[PDB]
Amino acid sequence: TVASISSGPKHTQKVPILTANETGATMPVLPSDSIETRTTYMHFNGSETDVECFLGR
Amino acid sequence: TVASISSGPKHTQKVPILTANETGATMPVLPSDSIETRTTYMHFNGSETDVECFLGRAACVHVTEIQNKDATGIDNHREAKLFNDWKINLSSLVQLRKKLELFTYVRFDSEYTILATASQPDSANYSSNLVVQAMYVPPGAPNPKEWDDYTWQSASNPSVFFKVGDTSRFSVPYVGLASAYNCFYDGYSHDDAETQYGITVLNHMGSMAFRIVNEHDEHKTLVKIRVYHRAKHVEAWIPRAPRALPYTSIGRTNYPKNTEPVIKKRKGDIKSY
Amino acid sequence: PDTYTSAGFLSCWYQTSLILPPETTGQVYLLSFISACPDFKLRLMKDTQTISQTVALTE
Amino acid sequence: INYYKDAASTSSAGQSLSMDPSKFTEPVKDLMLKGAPALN
Amino acid sequence: INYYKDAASTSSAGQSLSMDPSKFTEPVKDLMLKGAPALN
Amino acid sequence: GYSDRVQQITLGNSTITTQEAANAVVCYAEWPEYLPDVDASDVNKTSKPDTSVCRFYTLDSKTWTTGSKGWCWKLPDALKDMGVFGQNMFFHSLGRSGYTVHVQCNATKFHSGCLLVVVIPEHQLASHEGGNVSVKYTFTHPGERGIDLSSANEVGGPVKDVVYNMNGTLLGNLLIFPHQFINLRTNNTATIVIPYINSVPIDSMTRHNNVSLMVIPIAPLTVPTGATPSLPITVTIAPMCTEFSGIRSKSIVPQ
Amino acid sequence: GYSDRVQQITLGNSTITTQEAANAVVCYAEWPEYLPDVDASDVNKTSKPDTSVCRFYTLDSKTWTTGSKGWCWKLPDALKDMGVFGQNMFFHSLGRSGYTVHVQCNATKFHSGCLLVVVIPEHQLASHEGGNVSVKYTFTHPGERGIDLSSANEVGGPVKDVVYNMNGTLLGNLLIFPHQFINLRTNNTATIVIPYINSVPIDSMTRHNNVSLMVIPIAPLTVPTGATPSLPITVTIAPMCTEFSGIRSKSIVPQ
Amino acid sequence: TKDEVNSYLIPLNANRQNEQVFGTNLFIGDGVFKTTLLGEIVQYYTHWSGSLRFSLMYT
Ligand SMILES: Cc1cc(CCCCCOc2c(Cl)cc(C3=NCCO3)cc2Cl)on1
Repeated sequence: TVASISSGPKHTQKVPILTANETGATMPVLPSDSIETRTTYMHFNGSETDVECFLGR
Repeated sequence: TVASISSGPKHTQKVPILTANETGATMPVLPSDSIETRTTYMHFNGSETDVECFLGRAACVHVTEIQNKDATGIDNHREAKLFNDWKINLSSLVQLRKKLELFTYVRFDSEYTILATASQPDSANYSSNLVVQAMYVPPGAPNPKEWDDYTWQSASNPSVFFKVGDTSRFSVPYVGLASAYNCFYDGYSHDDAETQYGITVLNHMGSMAFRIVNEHDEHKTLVKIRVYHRAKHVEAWIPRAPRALPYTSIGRTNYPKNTEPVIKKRKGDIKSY
Repeated sequence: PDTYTSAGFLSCWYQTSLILPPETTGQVYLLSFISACPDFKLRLMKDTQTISQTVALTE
Repeated sequence: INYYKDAASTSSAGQSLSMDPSKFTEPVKDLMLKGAPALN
Repeated sequence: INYYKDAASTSSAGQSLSMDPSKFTEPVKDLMLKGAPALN
Repeated sequence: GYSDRVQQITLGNSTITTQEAANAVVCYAEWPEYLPDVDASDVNKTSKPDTSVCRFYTLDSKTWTTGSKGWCWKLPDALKDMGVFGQNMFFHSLGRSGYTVHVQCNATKFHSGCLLVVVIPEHQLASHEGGNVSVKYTFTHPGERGIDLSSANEVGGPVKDVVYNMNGTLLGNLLIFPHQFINLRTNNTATIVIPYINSVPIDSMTRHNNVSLMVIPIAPLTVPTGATPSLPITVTIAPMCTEFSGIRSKSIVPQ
Repeated sequence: GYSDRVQQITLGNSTITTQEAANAVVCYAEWPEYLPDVDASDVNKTSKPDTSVCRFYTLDSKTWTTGSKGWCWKLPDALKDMGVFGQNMFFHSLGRSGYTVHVQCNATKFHSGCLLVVVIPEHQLASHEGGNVSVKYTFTHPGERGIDLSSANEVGGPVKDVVYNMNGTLLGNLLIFPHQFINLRTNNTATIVIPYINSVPIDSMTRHNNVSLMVIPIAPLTVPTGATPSLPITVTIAPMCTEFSGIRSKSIVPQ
Repeated sequence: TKDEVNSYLIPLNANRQNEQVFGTNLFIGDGVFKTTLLGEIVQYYTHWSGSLRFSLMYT
């Protein structure tokens, strides 16, 4: 799984960082929408935040 | 496997025993390069020198003590040993320390065994049966102030309840921040001019807290806790020179002043046997 | 909060400046939100400093 | 191996490995595409 | 047989049976052959 | 006619020639390489100045005399002020690097003396005070000057006792670390290639030094009769495969 | 729903969003690119710091008032002190770069005013003295401050007369240079991409500026009634495709 | 000085130039962040890693 993909300079008409929060959504913006990133992998599953785990001790 | 091959007289232009140590290599010279040998087999694998084996037996890492007594009128439970803590560290005791410091970075799961025995140094009718409660307060967790706090509820904190005289055992994954535990660290927390130096700044994984669940009987009971640690699934990188001088502190390399010569002086000459 | 492990600072400044239309006055406000990216990992559960108690609750 | 007959007696469940934040993060009626204008 | 779910809970690991001292005993850039002269 | 003995290292816009080498050591048999994605964590693209940072900087020279105890430099500290390497260093949040170290000391066939040149990964120093006294920052960041083991104890500084490696271990066992000797009779330089060694993929270049280079006279310098009793030792070091990441405002560090 | 109007430029670790753009100009219809071998002369491998130099630096802000005559910045001068761009600049013998220039000025639908934003390749200034008086170095290297055309003549400085472009040509014809207007009623930013334009493949970054960016009020600022009579103008500029070559000691320049 | 709806509002002043609107460190488990849902959950765990999304809505 990639945690971040590689992304480079941008000069577009397509701006993912401008939104309207009045709508009630949290738009899924990522580091790679606003800086230049390199690939990295997650190495993690989110196992210990499962509700079974959270309420299970 | 052969430990030595058979080899006979030599009169060559090819001399394996002359080398240049300035290069930094240790050339792999064998008995058969300089005497006449006979075949012999190894009969041995080097099993018990594997690092998993070397670091894999339980070592005592900590001895603490708590007492069961009437807390009535005690203004500071922590201070009355109504309950104590051990700010998790493996540098306390030096037996296991020297072994670990043979490497720079080390990675392993831990298996803890906790033995608890009771003592009744002054007149008691009997020996009571107490139940110990060991809870690991992760850093950033409500620290027990009292001995029957709300913290002891440990609803999200892994805790174990066992009887005095008995032993408790469990194992923990490697909870290191990095890819491995730093046995040494030549750096600081941040670019300060007074900030501490060493690993004592890197190894901040909270502390363990013990206490006796039972209320107080008429006499007082001393319970002494011994924590044992066994590394399992060991991985070690970059060997270093063994520790020669005595240790003075958890987490610093410092040795004591006016220490004694560590190399044994000859009783005789260089020429002596 | 821990030093070695610290993450930085966040600041905000006028790039040019706020300009109100005529017939208008005073301060305007920004609302600010925080949420985690899908990137995020949390591990090693423990107890929160955010809640405590001194006696058991009754009905 | 379950040693007991009733389901309540089995150990903890196993990770949902479900995970879908959109019911919480994007409950909007008309779909919003990242990059397209929020309000048209 | 593992009785437990997590990997940390398994017993000790089993012998590397890896063993390669050359990273420590011969980290030289140009390979040295035993028997050939050290410095040419 | 290639000898182990003559060598040329060209790195960037700078070249070194030695006509009296004794092979070269590559720490742990690994050559410096950039940071692979599979090992990456920070999502930032990194900056690789290449030839402007990966060239040879020659630190100021030392003087070996019959009384010398040895000198110690820390990396990347020693280079904190060299050209653009240094700027990059103070300006990014994180950086990573390997090095080629070339230590030089020539004499004549009548001199004797032998230096140990060793690289120690994570050399945490000891306070000469004992107990749990710390070693202040400035003291472990001598810069190009390095630490002079025959200088006096100072307050907040490290201990400078040679037979204990500045940490409670014996001089004799330093040989377990990548090292090479300079024996006037054999050798005139020592060269060690250092791959990046850390427990994290990239780190801060200012709060943590990841190797100390140490040059220690072991067989005392002995000059021919009525020769001047000393020789200079020069250290030239080149960052290699350097990468910087997390650019910003420019660190301010004590002193 | 894409408009010519909203835009995002992400370059390095910095991003700009405009919700009121008027397209963008790319000088001479060419986009910045690195130096091809077929065009190369110096044999040195060049250094391409990439993301550490190719990000957006925002110069200090100006204040447009009813009396403003216009401001002038020179490149690469204006950036001579920005982060690692600047260091690289003083440390290499030669360097080359293109830029993205983003000029910002917002107001309200009651204001009026119109700025010309123009890039002039090789803008050789005139001495206000006439004859063959030269314009001293310092005067043509104002740094981030730029030149303020409504400041007074100084000695050894350039002339600051606007209807003559600081060189004997009329303001009206500046439109032959890549340019864009900021008309409060339309526009709130101007963006120009500048490819590297020179008669040599790479040059010195300190003895020669290769473009002047000029922002000139043309229709005077007119604020609504009882509004404060002024607006700030901000200039943010990002080097793009930068390459440095011939590294060494670090130039020392007048003043 | 007492919790109020007003500590959610970052004020902005018309006509200021060059100046600073707000500042904060990023200790997500403490300080401003601490009572937010993110802050509040982070506190059930010991370690965190990942990207954060900080947005500002203008009013
Ligand atoms: C190096 C190095 C390695 C370690 C070990 C760190 C210990 C990590 C935390 O370990 C524990 C966990 Cl996860 C749980 C418990 C525990 N749970 C119930 C009772 O005790 C105790 C410990 Cl020490 O320290 N320095």
